[PDB]
Amino acid sequence: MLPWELARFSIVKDEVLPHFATNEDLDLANEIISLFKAGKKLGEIDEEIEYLEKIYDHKLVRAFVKLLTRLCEFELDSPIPPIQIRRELFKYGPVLDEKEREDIIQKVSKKLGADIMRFVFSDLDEEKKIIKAPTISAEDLIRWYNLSLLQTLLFKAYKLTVYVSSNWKEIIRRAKWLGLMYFAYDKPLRFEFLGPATLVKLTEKYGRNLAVLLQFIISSQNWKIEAELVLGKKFKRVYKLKLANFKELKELVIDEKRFDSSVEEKFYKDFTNVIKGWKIIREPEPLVVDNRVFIPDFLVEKGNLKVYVEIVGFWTKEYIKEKLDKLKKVKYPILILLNEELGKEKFNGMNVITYKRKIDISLVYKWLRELENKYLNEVKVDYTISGDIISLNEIASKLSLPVEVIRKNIKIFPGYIFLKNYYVSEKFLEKLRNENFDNKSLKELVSAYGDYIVEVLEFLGYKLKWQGISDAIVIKDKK
Amino acid sequence: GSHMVYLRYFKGLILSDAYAPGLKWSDELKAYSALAFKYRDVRKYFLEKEIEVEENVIDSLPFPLIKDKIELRDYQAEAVKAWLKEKRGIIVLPTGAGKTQVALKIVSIMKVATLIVVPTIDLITQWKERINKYLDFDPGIIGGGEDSLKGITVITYDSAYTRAEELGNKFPLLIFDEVHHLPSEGYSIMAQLFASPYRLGLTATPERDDGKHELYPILVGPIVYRKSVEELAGKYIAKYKIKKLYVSLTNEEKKRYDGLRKKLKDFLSSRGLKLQNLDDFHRLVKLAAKDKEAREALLAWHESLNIAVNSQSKIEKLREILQEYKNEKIIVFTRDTQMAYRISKTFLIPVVTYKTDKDEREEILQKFRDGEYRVIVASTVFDEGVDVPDATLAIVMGGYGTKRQFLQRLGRILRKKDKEALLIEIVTKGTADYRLSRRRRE
Ligand SMILES: [Cl-]
Ligand SMILES: [Cl-]
Ligand SMILES: [Cl-]
Repeated sequence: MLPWELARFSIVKDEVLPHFATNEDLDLANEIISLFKAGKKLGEIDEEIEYLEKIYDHKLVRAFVKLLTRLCEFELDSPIPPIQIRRELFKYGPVLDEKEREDIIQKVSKKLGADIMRFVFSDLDEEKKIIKAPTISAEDLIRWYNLSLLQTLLFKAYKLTVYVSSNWKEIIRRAKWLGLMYFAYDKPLRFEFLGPATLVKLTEKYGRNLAVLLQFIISSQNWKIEAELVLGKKFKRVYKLKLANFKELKELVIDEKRFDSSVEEKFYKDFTNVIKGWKIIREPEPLVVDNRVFIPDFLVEKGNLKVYVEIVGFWTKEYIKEKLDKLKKVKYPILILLNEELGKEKFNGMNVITYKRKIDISLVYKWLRELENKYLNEVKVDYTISGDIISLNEIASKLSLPVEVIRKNIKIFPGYIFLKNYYVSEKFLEKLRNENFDNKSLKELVSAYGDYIVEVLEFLGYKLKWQGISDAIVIKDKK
Repeated sequence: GSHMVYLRYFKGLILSDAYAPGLKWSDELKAYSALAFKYRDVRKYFLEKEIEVEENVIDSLPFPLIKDKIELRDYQAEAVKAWLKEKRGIIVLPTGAGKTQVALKIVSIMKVATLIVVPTIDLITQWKERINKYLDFDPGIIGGGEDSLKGITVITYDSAYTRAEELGNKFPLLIFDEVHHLPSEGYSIMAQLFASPYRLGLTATPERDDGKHELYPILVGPIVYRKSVEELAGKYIAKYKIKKLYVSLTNEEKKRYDGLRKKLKDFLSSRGLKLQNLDDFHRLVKLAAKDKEAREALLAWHESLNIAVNSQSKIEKLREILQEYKNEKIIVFTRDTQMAYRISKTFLIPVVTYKTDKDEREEILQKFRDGEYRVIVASTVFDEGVDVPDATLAIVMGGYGTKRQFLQRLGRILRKKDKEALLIEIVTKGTADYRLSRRRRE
């Protein structure tokens, strides 16, 4: 909310060095604070500070004035719309003598029933009047500047990396509350929030959100952040804004700590009742693929199947696209819920369910039930305790089912290893290695053990003959 | 059949199946073609050679219903009839002689859609008003934040150039107020992009130091009637009367005025007192960075000139003049904006600042033009407010100084009216009069 035309900073190499206020700027801070005393027009504050606009930096002077004004309390608006006061009052044209002037004031003051003179220009900021003087110290004015300036540069940020180690849990769901757009990584454990440069229409409200999350990060024992600012019209170029555990930063905005969301808490609830086939976990453990954390909102489970769900705050075409492609290495289905905002026709996706104001558990099911109707390929759970060995045909024989349906649905059991066309308990196989038959032929010795050649083949087997029975040159050997 | 040649307009150009003097084939355009302005002479060519055309060039806007409320003077009526023989060329008169009336009478005669192109925004206001009074029609505007396209339209030279292809074939008549700007390298192309056959030029200074005014015959036409100021020197207001009154400070003001002034006389002289030199002024500024008493020194100097510029006597002098001239509408100019509110609150007259809602400003201006309000205050400091309404008298109070550019605009904005104008300027006889009156600047 501080104007760009008032942002003052410097550039060396690839870093944007902000011209923060120091204690060299206290005489300045004092003289301006001294001027905001009760019963004074701030329009005439602008005339007073002209001489200070010359002796110091005009960007620093005005920026203080705007900040102090914001914390003053003024006479509230007139009971009559000031446009109509002037329309009715100025009807008598030029009136010269004070007694006729005194007549006309009384005349319309009765016609409208209020003190015309005190309110005639109440709507114009020039003709305001300070009732409660600001209570800011000349020193807290300087820290509050250095945060207003800090939040101003960030408002033109490509992205914003927040390096965090201990406060990992809190700042995330607060950002999720605030509805930001971001990618998380695990090499330094950073969060690369998308800066308000990405948004276009509601950027002023997005940047205010990011501005809120910043404030929670500065009020900590140790913190580090890096923002990317894109500067230049004819010759654009990215610069760095690095700042870590900085001192001069005090906020005079109260966020009111609403500490809950209207759509988020309505999501965890609306699903618990209207979709009972699934048993949802509140906050899945953070998945990490390719040194990057992909925090999902919640995971839902229809028995064996488990899918991740994430409801997003702010949307943009490139963000969802980049995310699902990044989550294309998640090895599990996902569903993403997006608030109805500027971005249109963004719900035309496999995971895109675009809500409007709150969570509609109804619309989730039509996809949630579609993903299991689409998984209509018969997979029947089966157990096998090997007598000596388990046969796939045997597993088919017991079940009174054709062999094929088992062959398609082959399952892996922690007990055994699957040599083709059979199973073998890993204890039975580990001992059969100690048997240690070097080479054989004619398949006569296979009958004594009575299993498949598949078991023999895995350890040390080779054959140069396709035929098995009454088949010449059958022989297996180690070499 | 094969006895019809095509002649069409296309994005500022003229296109044709058959050759004509001025055209040149384009493989890119697949026709003989040139810029749109050659439309008039090519049409007459084809017509003279008795060649049948399928003409599609001018897609006119409808010429509206008007009432000609204009009764010209002798030389003015000679001006219209001079242009009418060829319907192309530059009329030349000095300021106030009625260049607008000459044009708007031609408008009433031609009865074709007309675009009127003007250099500045102050001129859009003048032209808009005069088309309402003299033709009883509110014209469309392209410029000044306004985008309306009507049978009669006022437009800037810049918007004209920006939109030339869009509007090239829409107005048969084309007026260029202040035409000497037209030969400039940029507007040269702007002129050529319109197909308009009938084109009028108006100027008091037809001649151009660049020598580029030799482009007139190919862009608008030659000068068709000229009279110098001496050549007629009558039947129009020949100047605006300036009166520069000085008023003395208040008893209570003069006291604090000198005391602060004497506190500087002692301190500034104590260490390096050099004045009226700009380099010395920054010397005090650089010193005041660290010295607490040096900043106070510069504070008092500002406080002294402030007590001068905003002298409550200057307001008291306004009551005298407003009382003593009540024949017609008066417009008070003040550089300062908070000081303008004083004038409003005291005399119960409407104020206009740069931060005034366009809705409000419309009321305060349209009621002024109508004649519900008699006297109005204005403060054109930051957002330069063009001298929107014409009147009989204007008071300027800018004590520290008036931009002669700004000062001269008030003259020309008043000069065009048919009645003599009076311009008062109230300077306080204190620091303002002592420092501003040193250099005459005439
Ligand atoms: Cl050809
Ligand atoms: Cl020449
Ligand atoms: Cl000087």
